[PDB]
Amino acid sequence: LDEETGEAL
Amino acid sequence: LIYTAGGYFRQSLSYLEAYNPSDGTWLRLADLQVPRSGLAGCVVGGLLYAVGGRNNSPDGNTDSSALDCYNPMTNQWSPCAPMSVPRNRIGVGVIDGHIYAVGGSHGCIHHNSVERYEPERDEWHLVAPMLTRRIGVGVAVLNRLLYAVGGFDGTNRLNSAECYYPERNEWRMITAMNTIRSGAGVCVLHNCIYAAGGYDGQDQLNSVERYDVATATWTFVAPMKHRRSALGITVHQGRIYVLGGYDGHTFLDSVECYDPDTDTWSEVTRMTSGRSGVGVAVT
Repeated sequence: LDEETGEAL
Repeated sequence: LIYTAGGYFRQSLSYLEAYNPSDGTWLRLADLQVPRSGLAGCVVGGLLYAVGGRNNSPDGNTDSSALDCYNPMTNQWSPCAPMSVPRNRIGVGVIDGHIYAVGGSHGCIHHNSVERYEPERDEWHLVAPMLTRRIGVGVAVLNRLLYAVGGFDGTNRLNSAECYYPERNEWRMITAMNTIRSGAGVCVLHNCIYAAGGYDGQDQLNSVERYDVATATWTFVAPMKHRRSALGITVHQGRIYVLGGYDGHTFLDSVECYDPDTDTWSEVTRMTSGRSGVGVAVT
């Protein structure tokens, strides 16, 4: 996960 | 009303919802054409625009160069011409009815490039690049000047801000914020650039600061009650609303409202479901 937006990488 | 478009929860969304801050109601409207998170919203001539972002899905992760227009009296999306490049986690500003598309990523590429959209002519055209590569950049318009604030260049998260002068087509660095902020919420209230929340590479932030052009100084105000980055933000009736975002563990549905006269935040509703990376605007 992107630490900033939460989206799956 | 406060419109929220796209966003992300388990995947990029097509949601379009409107919040009415006096009756606390939420209204569901026409789904986005393509799902989108990491986009930005602006209102030009009443209409609502969705710019950049990406479609993060179980079958892809396509950065978007699309621009799409929602008409609040026809409840219809219609495509507009795309940008020169895909812009995930983009920032937008509106100066004199023109849309400025700022920064964002395509794959590994973090853009410094900027382009302008002409709603009366349905054309995009590049303008001068930023000094800094910025994704998750917050954009604001103050005295018909364009400010790119914070963000992420691919390596460092940024507290710097730079100013675009439209009649000179150049960018000048200005005084940096006190706090490093990527994916903050940035808007204009009273006559200060506000920077709310964001991520600094370690923690989501609940602090808020504001920039005064005349003194060229950033000063902190009351912190939000909930740390958040990748939030939507807009000012409705001289008050600040922040919508959703990610707190490092949760996708927030919290909506906080800042009153500048008491320097107080307070939670005024919940979104229908928590999400991050929406585009927000008012009409």
